[PDB]
Amino acid sequence: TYHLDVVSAEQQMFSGLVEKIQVTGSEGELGIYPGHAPLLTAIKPGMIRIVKQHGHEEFIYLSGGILEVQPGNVTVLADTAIRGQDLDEARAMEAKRKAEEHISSSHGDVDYAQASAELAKAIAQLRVIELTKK
Amino acid sequence: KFINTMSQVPTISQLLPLPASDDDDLKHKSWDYLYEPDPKALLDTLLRRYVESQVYQ
Amino acid sequence: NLNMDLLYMAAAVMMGLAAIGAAIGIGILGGKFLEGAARQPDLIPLLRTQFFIVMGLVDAIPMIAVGLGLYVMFAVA
Repeated sequence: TYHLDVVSAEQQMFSGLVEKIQVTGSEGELGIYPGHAPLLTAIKPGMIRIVKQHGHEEFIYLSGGILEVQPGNVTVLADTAIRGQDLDEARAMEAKRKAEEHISSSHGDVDYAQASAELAKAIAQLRVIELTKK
Repeated sequence: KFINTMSQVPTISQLLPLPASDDDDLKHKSWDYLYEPDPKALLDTLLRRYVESQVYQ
Repeated sequence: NLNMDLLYMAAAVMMGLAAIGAAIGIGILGGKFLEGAARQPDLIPLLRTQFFIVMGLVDAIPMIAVGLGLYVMFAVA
């Protein structure tokens, strides 16, 4: 099949051959296939499903970044990414507590422009923490 | 540049314009290419990350 | 007599509707074909192969219409 490379300014999150992947996007989620149509796009707060050889998935949090599909070997660049068991349900629930406070504590437009991103971070974590259980 | 624990080499290299005289990836070719809408912004921010990465490294 | 005057009209309406249907259908389908090449040319032959595969079913019914238009115009007269 094909090779996937996942990196962030802090660490290399993954590197190796993979069977298929489902990845977040700017408008909506997208599934990549071997030899897929080459594309590049920014990604909204979410995660990526890494289904490797023999069908074993792992779940990587992608709080923000860009994905590249020009070659057969694909590439994910992450402004912030967290490995699926360094995070936990308690951490996403703390993010939920934070975001639900800031929604009540943001009252203008600029501060809501920040609280909405805080909420998006919390929601993407609350999503990946559930996907992690598979 | 740190080529050895006890030897290092001084280097100069160009960032802009992003050199197209690098080896051409003639192997990867396609029958369809899709750019996500507002390609200018995505490409501009992507190149800003490129220059950020090169300078910081 | 009146028979031939109405039968040429019947064949005319049948073949006209067939022409509109077939022409616009292949116009849309070939429009997507030509779009694919503008994205990149290396599956022009393979998209052209699927193009004929689909264009056959496009032309399925309008040529029944054309066959019966020709029959009415030349055999019932």
